[PDB]
Amino acid sequence: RLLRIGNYKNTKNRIIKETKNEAQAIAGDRIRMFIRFPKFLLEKIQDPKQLLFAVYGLLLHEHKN
RNA sequence: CCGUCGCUAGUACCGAUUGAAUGGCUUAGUGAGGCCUCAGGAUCUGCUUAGAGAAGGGGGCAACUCCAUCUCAGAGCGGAGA
Repeated sequence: RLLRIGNYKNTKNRIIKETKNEAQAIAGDRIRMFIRFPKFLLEKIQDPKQLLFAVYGLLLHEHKN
């Protein structure tokens, strides 16, 4: 039940090419982002000028083992 | 003996093109600017010469006449000159 990618380097570079193809809003922009976020994790929403709160984007199937 | 088969990406290429950008020549045309020159004369100014007003002096002495000093405008001859 594992994700079997054949060659890491070439598929990695190709998916980076796909990501650069699919860059919907470029670096240097300001975004009102709506992220899917459950109710119970609102208890850790801190003062954003008081706690650092960074947002990092992911790629295709970096979630699969 | 590593020579075909089709795929996987990496390495040199053509130039037939388009889109700009740079430079070298070359044809023709346009051609800013200062300088010299033909002019032009906003303006100022110098002398004279008149006309008209004021102050003084000398004289028929009654107005009036003569001479010196300014002011306002003309006419010439000049110079400078945007």
